[PDB]
Amino acid sequence: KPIEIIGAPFSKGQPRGGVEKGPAALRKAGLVEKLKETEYNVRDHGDLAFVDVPNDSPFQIVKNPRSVGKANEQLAAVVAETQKNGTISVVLGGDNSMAIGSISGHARVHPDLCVIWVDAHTDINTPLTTSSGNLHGQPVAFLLKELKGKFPDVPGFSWVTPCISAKDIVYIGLRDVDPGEHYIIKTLGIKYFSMTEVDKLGIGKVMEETFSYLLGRKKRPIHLSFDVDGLDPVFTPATGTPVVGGLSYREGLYITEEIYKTGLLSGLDIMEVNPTLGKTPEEVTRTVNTAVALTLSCFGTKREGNHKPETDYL
Amino acid sequence: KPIEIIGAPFSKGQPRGGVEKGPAALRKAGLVEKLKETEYNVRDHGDLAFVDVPNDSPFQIVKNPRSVGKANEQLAAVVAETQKNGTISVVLGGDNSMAIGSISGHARVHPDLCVIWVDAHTDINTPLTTSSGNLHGQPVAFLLKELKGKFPDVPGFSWVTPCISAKDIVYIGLRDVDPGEHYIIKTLGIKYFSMTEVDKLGIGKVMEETFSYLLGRKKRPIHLSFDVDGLDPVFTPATGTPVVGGLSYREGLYITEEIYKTGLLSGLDIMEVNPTLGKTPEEVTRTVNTAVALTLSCFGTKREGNHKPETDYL
Amino acid sequence: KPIEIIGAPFSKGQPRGGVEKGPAALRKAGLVEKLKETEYNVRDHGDLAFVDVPNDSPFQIVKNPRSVGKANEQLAAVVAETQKNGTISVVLGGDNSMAIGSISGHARVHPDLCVIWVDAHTDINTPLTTSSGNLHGQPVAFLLKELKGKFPDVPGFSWVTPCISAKDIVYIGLRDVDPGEHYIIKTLGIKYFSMTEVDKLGIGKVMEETFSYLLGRKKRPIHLSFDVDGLDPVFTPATGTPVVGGLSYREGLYITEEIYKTGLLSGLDIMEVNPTLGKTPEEVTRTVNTAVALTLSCFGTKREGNHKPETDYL
Ligand SMILES: [Mn+2]
Ligand SMILES: [Mn+2]
Ligand SMILES: [Mn+2]
Ligand SMILES: [Mn+2]
Ligand SMILES: [Mn+2]
Ligand SMILES: [Mn+2]
Repeated sequence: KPIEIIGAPFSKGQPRGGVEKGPAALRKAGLVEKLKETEYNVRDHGDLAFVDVPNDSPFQIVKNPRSVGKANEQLAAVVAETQKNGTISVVLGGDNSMAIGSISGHARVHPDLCVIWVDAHTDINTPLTTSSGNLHGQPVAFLLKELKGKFPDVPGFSWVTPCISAKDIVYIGLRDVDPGEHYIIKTLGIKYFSMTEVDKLGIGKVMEETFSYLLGRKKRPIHLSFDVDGLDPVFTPATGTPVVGGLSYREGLYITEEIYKTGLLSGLDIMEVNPTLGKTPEEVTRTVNTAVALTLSCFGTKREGNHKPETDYL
Repeated sequence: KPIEIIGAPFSKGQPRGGVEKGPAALRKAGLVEKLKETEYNVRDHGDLAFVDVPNDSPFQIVKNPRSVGKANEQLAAVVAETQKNGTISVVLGGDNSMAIGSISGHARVHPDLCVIWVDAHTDINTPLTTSSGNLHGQPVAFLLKELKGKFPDVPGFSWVTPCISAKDIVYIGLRDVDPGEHYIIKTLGIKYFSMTEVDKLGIGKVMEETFSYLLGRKKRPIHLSFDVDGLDPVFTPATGTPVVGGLSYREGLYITEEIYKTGLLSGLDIMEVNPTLGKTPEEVTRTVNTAVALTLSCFGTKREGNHKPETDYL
Repeated sequence: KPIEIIGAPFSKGQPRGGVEKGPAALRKAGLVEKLKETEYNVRDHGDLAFVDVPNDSPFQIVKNPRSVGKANEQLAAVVAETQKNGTISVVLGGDNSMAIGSISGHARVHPDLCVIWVDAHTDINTPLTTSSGNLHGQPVAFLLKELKGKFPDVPGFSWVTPCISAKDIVYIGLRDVDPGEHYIIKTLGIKYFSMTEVDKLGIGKVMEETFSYLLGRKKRPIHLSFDVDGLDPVFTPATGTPVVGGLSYREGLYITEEIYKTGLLSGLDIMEVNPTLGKTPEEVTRTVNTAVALTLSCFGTKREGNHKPETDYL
């Protein structure tokens, strides 16, 4: 299968500059060279150039609505184009708002896809529930078909068309949810595994259940959106919103290993890696490294070892 | 339900001064302001003033028997008074010897209560088994009805009346027990889950079993005595006796989340937080913070999120 | 049962000097004095003196073949001698190459023994698969009967005689395996539990299964070879090849506790503790300490507590 890496150096989805440096950091750490050594064909598309919208005035509380809106429409066009050529897309964030474009362009080709969202946050705040106007916490609000018409039309997002429903998305790692958000997921009935559920069942049971829930009936493509702040701050500290009590390096790799074994991975997002939020040069390498490990794991790398087929090592 | 915080700035239960600063540290971190934001009514009673007994001579090996004895009789009177007004009591330690008063005053109103003890130690050393004379490691020895008359009468504790039996107390987190103690719990048959049991069954199974064991038949009030050194030193380092291989931040929050879901929480002790034993200013904030989190969790705060009933966030 | 500690201050199995200091560090930390306080009889044999072979030229890629070969033949003679006197042997590494002699001498008395290998590596590289010539990553290649004749005869190992087969060895903790190695274990069908298997089943299930696999039919002696780098670098950092995502202090103590409960422990290796690779004096004490804890756990020490039989502590 072919792989294409698409860099999205965007940070207008939140107040913390530096996230747009994520893609460069992940390459510097050799992400693309390490993927070539797997069983997949890899091509690096490069970084999209995002045009900054002049006089992008705030729409009520939301900030940079036109800049974030345009950025995502441009990304969505690239993802669909590549998805079309029969290739698995790999999106390197900046901030989580880029999830809008990524999933949108993906669904245009595979409208029957399912989303697995690993994050410490649900990011399902609408333009009216948000205490802040940062769009990195509203990504899933622009994608749900059960939320369409539940909030005004934001300047720059007219092109967006709800592509997935509450029943097509499972959350793993939740531990810092806002009131309005916890309301939306209880109301719409979204399947989720917060940290208490992981603690209760174990990572194994969790993955065994998210699959039967999504792939139980039909076998459809999988889009994995991975917010680096889903793992515990001790593992991925260089991020804008770290929260204690997260998934461990081991649990993170287990998820991806199980997702690889399905053979259905079609889309991937490595979001929120902010190289500038490292307290020490090493806290940044730690973050960059585990993110790289999570991507290599998604494409074949196992902890038990790997060896080439038809080669007699003895 | 109403909540009342009672501060017990006492440290005579052991040689390490500084524990009496625990209550002040927990307030400074905003414990009381954060509880008001829950669904409970909160009132801060303040800190009890403990009269130091002059010429409090050692009773054989035990130290400060009259000072610790008086301190606890004074606490027991406050707890019963507040328990009486139909309020859940929240005791902020100093040292673990204050468990005596806390549980005593509690049982006077609810003689049919059960105790869940989270700690790395059993603290069931009697005045004769103790290698040290510190009374913070003898709290549960003054409360058991199966131990009454098994050790002389210590000056200052004549008012104490055994209020619970071996079958009414479950230990979770045990990993540093003395020989004499491990004997007393095997003899009296106390239900316990040491770290090996947690590792074997998982935090979920552990809680599922402590409940059926205690609440299986009758539904009685629950008294949670939480010794901060039950969590691993990496999470709660500012304590007098840290021991590697403890419960994790996640497991700690799971316990309380399950205890909240019962609706039976009637008493609470946050013991052994010693602000002065922090190697760095941050090791102390880490300890204070997780302790605060454990108390908010006990009263409704969930990791999956919380939202106010009857409010339409959409 | 009697115990005999044998020190193997050897480091020729790899490029990192300092490992030969392991045995001294573990004694300094009081390993022998703490074992005497258990229910076992302990005798300290001392450290073997290893003669350095002059002009020990490299055999193709392998380094120090004659020095490592001789060292192990000398160790195997001591282990068999002591095993013969009906005593459990305890080998204190240097490097993992000393596993050759240790297991060899052991099997000479108990040819029906089984091996439990706790390590982050399989160390089953043959003289032809190794990317490096270091023999610490080839120990298991000189012991398997299914590999005999699959690689030339290395100078210094003519005395070695394959003593165990693929079906008699279980690996726990794998997470950094070379291609050729992962090939050998898939081909020969070696039973293993890498980190993903531990994550999936839990330490309890893992131990429950390694036992039924090995002791299911016949009850045979157990040889536990423990490579300190099997535990996560946060617990045992002073080692030549640390790898993130390992077993925890708790899991490590659980394994040994279960192994003790079998009553079949006959051999023990505490390998790869390198006192000189500590970044700080404390990273070395942390390593030394957990290793000491693992050995005391192997011989009776439980986390739930221990008390002497026939003594009435009340
Ligand atoms: Mn997030
Ligand atoms: Mn997110
Ligand atoms: Mn205590
Ligand atoms: Mn304690
Ligand atoms: Mn090894
Ligand atoms: Mn190793």
